[PDB]
Amino acid sequence: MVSIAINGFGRIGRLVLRIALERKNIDVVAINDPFISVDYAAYMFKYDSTHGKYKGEVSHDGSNLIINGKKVAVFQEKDPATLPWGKLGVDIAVDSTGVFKELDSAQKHIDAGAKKVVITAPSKTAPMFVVGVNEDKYNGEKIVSNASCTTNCLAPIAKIINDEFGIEEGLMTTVHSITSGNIIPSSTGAAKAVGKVLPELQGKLTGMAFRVPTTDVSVVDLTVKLVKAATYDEIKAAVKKVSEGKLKDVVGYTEDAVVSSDFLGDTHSTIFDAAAGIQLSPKFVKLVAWYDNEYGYSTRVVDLVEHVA
Amino acid sequence: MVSIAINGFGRIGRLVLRIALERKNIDVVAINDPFISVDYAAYMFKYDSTHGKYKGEVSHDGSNLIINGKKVAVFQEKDPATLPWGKLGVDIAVDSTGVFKELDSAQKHIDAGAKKVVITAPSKTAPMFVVGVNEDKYNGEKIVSNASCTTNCLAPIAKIINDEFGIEEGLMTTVHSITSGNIIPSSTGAAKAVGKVLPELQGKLTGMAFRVPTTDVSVVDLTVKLVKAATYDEIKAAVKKVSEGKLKDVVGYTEDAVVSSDFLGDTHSTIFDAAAGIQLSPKFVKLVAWYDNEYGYSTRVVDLVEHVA
Repeated sequence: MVSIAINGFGRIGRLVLRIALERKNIDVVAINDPFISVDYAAYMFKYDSTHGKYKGEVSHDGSNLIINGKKVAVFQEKDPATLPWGKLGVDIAVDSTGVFKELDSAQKHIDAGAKKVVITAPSKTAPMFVVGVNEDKYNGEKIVSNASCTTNCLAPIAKIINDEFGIEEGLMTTVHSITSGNIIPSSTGAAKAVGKVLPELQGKLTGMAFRVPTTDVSVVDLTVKLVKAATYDEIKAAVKKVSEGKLKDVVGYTEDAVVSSDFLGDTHSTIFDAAAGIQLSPKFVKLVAWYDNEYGYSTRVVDLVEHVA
Repeated sequence: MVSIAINGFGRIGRLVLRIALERKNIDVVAINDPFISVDYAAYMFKYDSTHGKYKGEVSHDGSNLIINGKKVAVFQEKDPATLPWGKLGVDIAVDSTGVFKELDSAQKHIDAGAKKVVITAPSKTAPMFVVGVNEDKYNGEKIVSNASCTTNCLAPIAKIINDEFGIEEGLMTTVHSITSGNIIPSSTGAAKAVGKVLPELQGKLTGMAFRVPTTDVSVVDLTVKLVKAATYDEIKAAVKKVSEGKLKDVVGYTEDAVVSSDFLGDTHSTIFDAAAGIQLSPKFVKLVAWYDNEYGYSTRVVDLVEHVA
């Protein structure tokens, strides 16, 4: 019931396509990428060095991708503005190129005839949304952002903790392998971004990052100062509750001794790790949450697409 | 002047020998390891898969190890109590086996004739000392511990910060490769151990660890709540001063963008990373510090040996 077109056939674009093709109420009408041919696009989608071999059947006709009998238009336009989104009746253009992430730039998909646009990356200007955090604040805007995979791991946890105990302020560290033998620090805006999806925490969270050479699963290390005193059991219970409710598929929860790889391909946005965390005092605790670098995030991009539809 | 025997010929024991052999006032009279022969010990010391090919000349006579002329007796006793420490006039027995780390167990070396014992590992009973934190508090105790490499990295930092701004409480995370494709969480008493060498901080520090498949350099991520407000520059200035003075070789300081491997073989106990840390508010900051898994620690072991002599 919702027509979409995916711009960019990279790790994200391809995974979004895979997920979308499974949504009964979505109809992928096109994909675009100026750096590859239809033949190469078909080959990559089928034998994906990143996401593995596509179980379905794929082929093409030098003009359209044929997935399980479903034809998907393919273009190679370097400027989204020249795309036949209008002629194709594109309700939502999903841009996973990371180059048309602002309002002005992402506007092209609108000019081309696309009703709305969803940016699969954090934006400085477009309104950001995190499923399970503030997708309910969507007020019909035409161009939205889904933030980053890191922010999508942190934000839901920040929400749960702030709603139940309150967060005076927090400092995060994410140990990740987001796109050898080294631990490499860098800055990250993922923590500050939470302030964009949770206005009440604006200016109350920030952090940094350590890149490590591991499989495609990263982790969030959040050290927060609580408003109200709490025991670790109350904190666990608060998260666990949310993981059993409506946000069942977004917020994960475990109490086992895990290894990052255990979550490869997991679709939750964040998986709370009860055992990994530790509390020093009633108002000072370190919380841990895992996240696949792309599966949870990509599943949320499609969720956001259907929500804005 | 100072005669020492080294128990255990593993990673640490061998590095301790290399370093001890270079101290002008240390006389290495023996080593003990029940799991290897003199032939194997010699071959491993010269062709060390962990510390590289030993520069000096090494051979043996089936009884002693011969390094650059200097002769070192070799034994293979499973019970340190049967060792000839008294006969050889051993002043300090360095136990790097991690099997005699308590007062009752380490007591065996004393029973054998050694005047004192230095455990190259944290102990629940033996008093611990960290060069740069509380070695001056040594009071002639006969059995001491040098804590761990993680504690030797964190403690010096904790002291500097506590002395200048005061630490209300802190939570640490160490991303380390301490002895594939996985990030693995686990508990650690390394942070809590700071409370032993800095009683004023008892119960005010703890944390956890993440194991990663990287080279032999780890890092401590310290999120701390300060007593007195401070700017990141005052913090940087405070650590920098200490790294320029008497603790020059214990506390390192840098402001460059680094990768863990840049510190392989570094002998400081800790290298403060100004650029990697980040401050959220006047009394809530995240500090980062690097440490080679063995070089700084093994150097301290010898520093402590000469100090307690």
